[PDB]
Amino acid sequence: PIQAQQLIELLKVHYGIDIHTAQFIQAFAYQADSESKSYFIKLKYGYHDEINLSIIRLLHDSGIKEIIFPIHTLEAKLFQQLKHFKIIAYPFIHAPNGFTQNLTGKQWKQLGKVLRQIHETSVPISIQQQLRKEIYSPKWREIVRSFYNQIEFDNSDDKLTAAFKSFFNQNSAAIHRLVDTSEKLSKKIQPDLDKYVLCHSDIHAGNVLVGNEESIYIIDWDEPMLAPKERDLMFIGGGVGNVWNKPHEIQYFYEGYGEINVDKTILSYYRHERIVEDIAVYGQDLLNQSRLESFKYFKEMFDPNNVVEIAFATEQ
Ligand SMILES: Nc1ncnc2c1ncn2[C@@H]1O[C@H](COP(=O)(O)O)[C@@H](O)[C@H]1O
Ligand code: NI
Repeated sequence: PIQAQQLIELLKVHYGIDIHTAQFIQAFAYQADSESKSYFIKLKYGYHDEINLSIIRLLHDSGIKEIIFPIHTLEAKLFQQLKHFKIIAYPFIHAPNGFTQNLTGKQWKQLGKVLRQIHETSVPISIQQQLRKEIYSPKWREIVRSFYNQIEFDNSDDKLTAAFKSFFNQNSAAIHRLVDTSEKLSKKIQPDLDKYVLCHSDIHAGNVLVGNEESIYIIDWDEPMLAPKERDLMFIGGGVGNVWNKPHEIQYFYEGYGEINVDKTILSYYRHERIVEDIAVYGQDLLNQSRLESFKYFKEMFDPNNVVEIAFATEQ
């Protein structure tokens, strides 16, 4: 939570960079410009998810360009824990995401090609033991069920808490189905750890910086995992963010992927499941500044042509 001069010194110290500016972008981040090059920094409190930087190494090694690589510290490292802590510099990519920038059909093909490399990238048996495995935890559903009961009129509510409690009832049917379906389809999947692949676990329009020309980047590798490829492929046609829902695009994607057979059941299951999770996530939050957003997003999940519909509409 520091300010320019503070940060400006750390970079000059640990990275050797001579930046004159270090704005802040409302774990924190800033756009620290140099005399010639712009950077994107990440200050993260407490040492966490080191189980991320691995994959970036493994991927950069795999020679996948669509992965923004960190900048080296004088110590020749990718970060600057500085006594347990953590700093991460990245060059600055002036580019909007799929929530702003639409992918040209061509670019879609390229997203197909990189998701495939990633899905075909072998994982060091060692690194494989730190990544999480898809076990179909009935956790999430239990968190949403604990909500059926949690809706009662308690004056000690709030203008915002009421609304959610309301809207949730105003859509109880849909939800139970999402839960009950995410429950039934799990009961049709026979875990096959022999097919699990290195999946980016949340690859929606929000995590693809759609640059110019014909260069794109895939980001946020905080929670990569080993699972049925459909874990990622489900986002193609997903509708997350009220985008990536045009069927004519699902084609451009798989043309850069390859037609490797797709288990429509893991695809359906994962589609209801991610919702249940958000409902359980945005949910448990609305029961302090994100509560305003966690409800705006929560409600969009039910708007025309968004994840909830696409989940119930068998368009696979
Ligand atoms: N290297 C970068 N350059 C510019 N913006 C970035 C960079 N990495 C991440 N971002 C921004 O941060 C948002 C969330 O990404 P993440 O910080 O990886 O969760 C993206 O929507 C981008 O707007
Ligand atoms: Ni490189």
